[PDB]
Amino acid sequence: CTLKSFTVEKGIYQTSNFRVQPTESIVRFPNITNLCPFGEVFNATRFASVYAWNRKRISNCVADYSVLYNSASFSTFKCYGVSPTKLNDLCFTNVYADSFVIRGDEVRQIAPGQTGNIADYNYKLPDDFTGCVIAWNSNNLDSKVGGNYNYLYRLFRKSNLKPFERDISTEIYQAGSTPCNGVKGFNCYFPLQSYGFQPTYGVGYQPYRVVVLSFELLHAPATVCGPKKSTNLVKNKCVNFNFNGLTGTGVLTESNKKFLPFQQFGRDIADTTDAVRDPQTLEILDITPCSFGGVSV
Amino acid sequence: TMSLGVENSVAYSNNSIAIPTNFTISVTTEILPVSMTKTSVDCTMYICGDSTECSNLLLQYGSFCTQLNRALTGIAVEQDKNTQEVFAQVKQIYKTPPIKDFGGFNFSQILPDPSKPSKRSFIEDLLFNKVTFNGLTVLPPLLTDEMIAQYTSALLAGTITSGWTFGAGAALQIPFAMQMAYRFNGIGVTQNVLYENQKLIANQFNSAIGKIQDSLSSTASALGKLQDVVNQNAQALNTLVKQLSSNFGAISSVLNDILSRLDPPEAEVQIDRLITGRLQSLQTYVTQQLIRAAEIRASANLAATKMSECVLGQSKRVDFCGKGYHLMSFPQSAPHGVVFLHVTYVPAQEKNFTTAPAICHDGKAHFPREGVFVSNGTHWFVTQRNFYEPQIITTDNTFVSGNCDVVIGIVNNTVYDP
Amino acid sequence: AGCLIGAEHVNNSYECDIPIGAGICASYQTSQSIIAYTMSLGVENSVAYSNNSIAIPTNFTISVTTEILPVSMTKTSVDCTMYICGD
Amino acid sequence: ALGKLQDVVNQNAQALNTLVKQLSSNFGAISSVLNDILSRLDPPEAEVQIDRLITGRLQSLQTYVTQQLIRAAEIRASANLAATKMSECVLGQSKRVDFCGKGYHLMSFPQSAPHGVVFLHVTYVPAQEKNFTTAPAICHDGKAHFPREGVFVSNGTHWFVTQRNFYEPQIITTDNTFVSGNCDVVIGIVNNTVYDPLQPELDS
Amino acid sequence: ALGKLQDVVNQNAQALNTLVKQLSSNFGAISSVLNDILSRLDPPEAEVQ
Ligand SMILES: *[C@@H]1O[C@H](CO)[C@@H](O[C@@H]2O[C@H](CO)[C@@H](O)[C@H](O)[C@H]2NC(C)=O)[C@H](O)[C@H]1NC(C)=O
Ligand SMILES: *[C@@H]1O[C@H](CO)[C@@H](O[C@@H]2O[C@H](CO)[C@@H](O)[C@H](O)[C@H]2NC(C)=O)[C@H](O)[C@H]1NC(C)=O
Ligand SMILES: *[C@@H]1O[C@H](CO)[C@@H](O[C@@H]2O[C@H](CO)[C@@H](O)[C@H](O)[C@H]2NC(C)=O)[C@H](O)[C@H]1NC(C)=O
Ligand SMILES: *[C@@H]1O[C@H](CO)[C@@H](O[C@@H]2O[C@H](CO)[C@@H](O)[C@H](O)[C@H]2NC(C)=O)[C@H](O)[C@H]1NC(C)=O
Ligand SMILES: *[C@@H]1O[C@H](CO)[C@@H](O[C@@H]2O[C@H](CO)[C@@H](O)[C@H](O)[C@H]2NC(C)=O)[C@H](O)[C@H]1NC(C)=O
Ligand SMILES: *[C@@H]1O[C@H](CO)[C@@H](O[C@@H]2O[C@H](CO)[C@@H](O)[C@H](O)[C@H]2NC(C)=O)[C@H](O)[C@H]1NC(C)=O
Ligand SMILES: *[C@@H]1O[C@H](CO)[C@@H](O[C@@H]2O[C@H](CO)[C@@H](O)[C@H](O)[C@H]2NC(C)=O)[C@H](O)[C@H]1NC(C)=O
Ligand SMILES: *[C@@H]1O[C@H](CO)[C@@H](O)[C@H](O)[C@H]1NC(C)=O
Ligand SMILES: *[C@@H]1O[C@H](CO)[C@@H](O)[C@H](O)[C@H]1NC(C)=O
Ligand SMILES: *[C@@H]1O[C@H](CO)[C@@H](O)[C@H](O)[C@H]1NC(C)=O
Ligand SMILES: *[C@@H]1O[C@H](CO)[C@@H](O)[C@H](O)[C@H]1NC(C)=O
Ligand SMILES: *[C@@H]1O[C@H](CO)[C@@H](O)[C@H](O)[C@H]1NC(C)=O
Ligand SMILES: *[C@@H]1O[C@H](CO)[C@@H](O)[C@H](O)[C@H]1NC(C)=O
Ligand SMILES: *[C@@H]1O[C@H](CO)[C@@H](O)[C@H](O)[C@H]1NC(C)=O
Repeated sequence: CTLKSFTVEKGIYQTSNFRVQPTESIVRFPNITNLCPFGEVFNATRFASVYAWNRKRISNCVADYSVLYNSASFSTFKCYGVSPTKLNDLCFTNVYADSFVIRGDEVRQIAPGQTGNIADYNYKLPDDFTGCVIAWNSNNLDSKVGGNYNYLYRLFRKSNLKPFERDISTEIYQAGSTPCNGVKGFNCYFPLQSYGFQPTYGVGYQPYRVVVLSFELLHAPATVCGPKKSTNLVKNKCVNFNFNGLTGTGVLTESNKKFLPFQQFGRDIADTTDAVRDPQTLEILDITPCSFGGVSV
Repeated sequence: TMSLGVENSVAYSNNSIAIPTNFTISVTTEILPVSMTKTSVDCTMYICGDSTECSNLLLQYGSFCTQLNRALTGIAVEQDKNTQEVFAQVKQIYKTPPIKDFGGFNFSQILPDPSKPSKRSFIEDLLFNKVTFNGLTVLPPLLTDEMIAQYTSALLAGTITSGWTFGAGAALQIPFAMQMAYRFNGIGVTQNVLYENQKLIANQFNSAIGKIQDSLSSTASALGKLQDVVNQNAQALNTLVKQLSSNFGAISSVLNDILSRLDPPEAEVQIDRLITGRLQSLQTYVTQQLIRAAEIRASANLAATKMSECVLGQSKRVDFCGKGYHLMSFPQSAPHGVVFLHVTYVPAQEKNFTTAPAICHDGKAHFPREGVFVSNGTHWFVTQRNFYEPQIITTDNTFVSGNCDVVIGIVNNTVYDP
Repeated sequence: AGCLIGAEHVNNSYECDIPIGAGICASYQTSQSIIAYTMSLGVENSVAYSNNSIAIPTNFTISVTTEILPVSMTKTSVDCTMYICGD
Repeated sequence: ALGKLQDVVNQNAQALNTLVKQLSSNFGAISSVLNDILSRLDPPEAEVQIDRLITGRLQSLQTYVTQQLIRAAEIRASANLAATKMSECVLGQSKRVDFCGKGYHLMSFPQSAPHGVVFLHVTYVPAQEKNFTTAPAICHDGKAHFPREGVFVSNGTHWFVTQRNFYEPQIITTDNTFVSGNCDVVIGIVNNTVYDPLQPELDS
Repeated sequence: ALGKLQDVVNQNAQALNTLVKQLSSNFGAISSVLNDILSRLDPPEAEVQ
């Protein structure tokens, strides 16, 4: 079939590839014992203003993301670089939860590369942003009958914000060449504008609570993981191992490599993890690809 | 401003000839790549290593991977063919006699060393000492280095023992000093010169071989031609491997990260970019490899031609088997290549003489059968062109043609009648 | 070169018929079966060399050998637009 | 017999077949048939798929042209070799070893072949060699004698001078040989008589 | 008679010219001039082109 004929001439022909398919899968996560405090982010009584968007750092905990994406309480749930259903299988070095309140019409502006008042002077996402934007209608909470003025957005700025940059200055914007010296007046504007949410507003102006999860997958040891249990350590066998999210296939063996205590893994010329430190029992394991090669007839 | 050589005004005139009175035996090294590393790439593993969804997406490109694999297979078979053609030029395996009675010539350092486990000579040991998981595999060469050494040894033995007869047909033994006499005749030197300076010639050859040994032992940049090739190959593979770290617009350069991070509808979008980038990189690598293989094939054809025309024969082509009048050559196997030790004859010490195109004896114009007429100031002799050996101008040294009213520069001298 | 399965290793040495690698080749020989062996490099032949012996041909043969060289190939043309945007 | 020509033909056929078969690849489009897309889609949506099809087919064509260029370079090299051989083996007698066949080249005959050429190399091959005892020179009257052309041989008792590539022994005379110096230098010189053709004529 | 040389020269020239002319192709972008894209579109829409 390789020669596409009902006749094979005398010779040797490379027909397929041989692989010692892995016998079993190995999961090795650190002995982590902390739950991620996502309640104080997704369950806060009062979210911060978009111009002073609140940021919380999540590290050294396990989060069951099934609850998050199985929830029907969200109107926007868009993950860029990632999917809601897969977070439970992963370990991340760090997560950032940025929370604030905007209006519905501005929700579209919270995305990588979006342009707008919010994306320009209030909160900017990078184009290579990896994470999830989760927004839900908070009309029942952030809307006052007389108008809620606790939420302010920056409407005047000299230049657009860098990604993940916060500016909380209340300095009077000087639209012209005449200095303002902290006095409101002609060509002198207060940069912060109140939303004034009211229950009678339309969907495009009702308050929306937005939480942006930024998952960072660096080379550093992972500290935020899903609810995944680690299996037993199998050596001298072809396995499908997973060390703190570092998935791979090979043979794990005890190694005489003298890792310094701060060191967690060693690489090869091809940036391939030649050895790892087991996250639970801090031993050094050599990783060697099981077996493979051409098959000739 | 660099100097172009040393300037030199030749002492040219219409009756002056410079003739060598001595000579030297030069052994020079020429190094030719013969083959490159036979590399195969699992296109599907390279692009979609162990990923079924990525392989399914990759199927959309038809037969791109299979023709890349075909190209690499052709390259590897071509490397094998190049080695075969360069080294398998001898029908039988000739082994030199235990008694090394070669007229003083010493081939100990180019002949295989029995002590070494491989049939490898001292110089080849120097040569081999000097030159130094993502679907990427290296196929071993068909002929082992020991086999190439065996071929080289057979070639050397046949050359030493039979001259150029074994290249044409059956090896006809001949004393090596008489073979050097034959080659002296071939370059235009009378063979009595070889016999009368046999010790000097042998000592010069041994000295040149020892100097070759010293140069190899000391300086390694000479083999750069081979090493260069290796480096190029290495570099390409490095490049290929490094491309797997490029996101090409995808969120990540790791397929496992995307698959464990993205749903199939979203995962496929990212995987497509990686497939595109890695496919383009593979195409680039295969193309440049084809070009380099073409270059190597040209080099190997040159090397096979040189083996034929310098080792199995004595070439009259200028500067094809080294600089100077070629005497012979000896092959030495090298990693992925070959080395030729060209033994050439270089005139060394030249004297000025007065010369004439012909000579008048009895109104007839006499011209040399072989050689040239010279004068040492008062007496006229006739000597062979490439070595000063004056002789009495007789009727056996010369031949008559016409009279003396035609030749421009003809001179008067007695032509002896034996 | 790897692991060979289904070929009977043989201590004899013959010419390379199917190259396997590292000097190992395979043939189909006798009840025939596939055999693997280290290839023979030509017939070995020591020249009867000495310092006073010469071998001289008393006869000859006229050989006519065939060499074949490609000279040209088929002159192909592709209308790029027709190939990409046929009509 | 003409495996090399059939190889070129097969290579070209394979290349063309690949080029054609690539027209069946969707390259990410709904269909690989342009007429299905145009008969199914409006221009705003049709153009999107047509762009993918164009990209894929253009890449394929570039690959084919590059491969053809390389193969053409190889063919040009082969043909240059062929013309050189035609000249040096048919229009003349070559001294290059193995350039016009194995053996001492006598002549060559061209024969046209499909897209190629065949050379019939007539060569001379020594057939039946025999052992002899040889000496670099000979001493007759304190003078060392060397063959003008050929080599000295001995059949066991007598010494002759024969041409180097054919055994035609001849009596060693002053016309077969030439003198150079004395016999205190040559290594391996043997004692033998060098006949003088003039001596019997003068004596008689 | 010097065509063998001139052609080579021409070849090289041709190639360079082609290269230069390729900078005048949109390849699907709204313009073949980069400054026009940069001077008229914001970075998010500039990057696409
Ligand atoms: C030709 O040159 C060689 C050198 O290559 C001469 O041999 C040298 O002669 C000198 C003085 O006679 C000695 O000191 C050297 O030791 C010799 N070297 C070797 C390698 O023999 C030779 O004498 C020269 N002959 C003529 C006629 O000029
Ligand atoms: C050929 O050359 C080799 C080395 O150049 C000679 O071997 C040397 O022999 C001497 C004794 O004469 C020893 O002292 C050296 O140690 C040897 N060196 C090596 C590297 O083996 C060899 O003798 C020469 N051939 C002949 C016939 O003399
Ligand atoms: C030119 O050569 C001739 C012959 O070789 C020289 O004449 C001989 O010179 C030597 C001394 O060097 C004498 O012993 C011989 O008797 C001379 N022979 C004859 C026939 O006269 C001559 O001297 C050389 N001249 C130069 C300028 O070198
Ligand atoms: C070589 O010798 C011949 C004769 O041996 C010279 O020819 C003479 O030339 C002169 C002047 O040209 C005449 O007067 C004589 O009559 C010639 N001799 C004869 C016998 O005819 C010739 O000139 C000599 N060559 C040189 C260069 O001097
Ligand atoms: C050289 O070899 C040729 C054959 O290549 C010999 O010719 C043969 O001679 C035998 C006996 O005389 C005949 O039976 C054959 O028919 C001949 N063959 C041909 C092709 O003519 C020739 O005799 C040999 N010569 C010597 C001196 O050995
Ligand atoms: C070497 O050759 C010589 C010359 O042919 C042989 O001597 C001749 O032998 C034949 C044999 O029939 C006689 O008829 C001649 O009369 C001999 N001539 C002379 C001058 O001796 C000699 O026999 C040969 N030797 C060998 C061993 O073959
Ligand atoms: C070749 O012949 C010469 C002379 O016919 C031999 O030289 C003689 O050698 C013997 C033994 O040493 C001396 O006693 C004579 O005086 C030498 N003769 C002359 C004229 O010098 C030579 O030995 C012979 N060679 C062989 C190999 O037999
Ligand atoms: C966690 O660590 C403790 C020691 O700190 C160890 O005794 C325990 O078995 C570990 N638990 C798991 C589930 O690995
Ligand atoms: C948010 O609050 C509700 C009600 O208290 C609770 O049921 C839910 O689990 C909380 N979500 C998280 C992520 O803690
Ligand atoms: C030959 O003589 C000329 C005469 O001036 C001289 O210049 C030249 O150097 C001489 N040649 C050699 C090789 O010495
Ligand atoms: C060499 O040239 C000179 C003039 O340059 C001339 O007088 C002389 O006759 C020439 N010699 C010969 C042999 O022609
Ligand atoms: C080949 O010979 C070796 C000894 O040299 C022996 O051990 C081996 O069994 C032999 N194999 C066969 C198949 O005869
Ligand atoms: C040449 O002589 C030797 C003597 O030992 C002999 O063994 C050999 O067979 C002879 N050559 C031929 C071709 O017969
Ligand atoms: C040839 O070699 C033998 C080997 O013992 C030696 O006796 C003989 O003298 C050598 N002949 C010459 C001319 O060197």
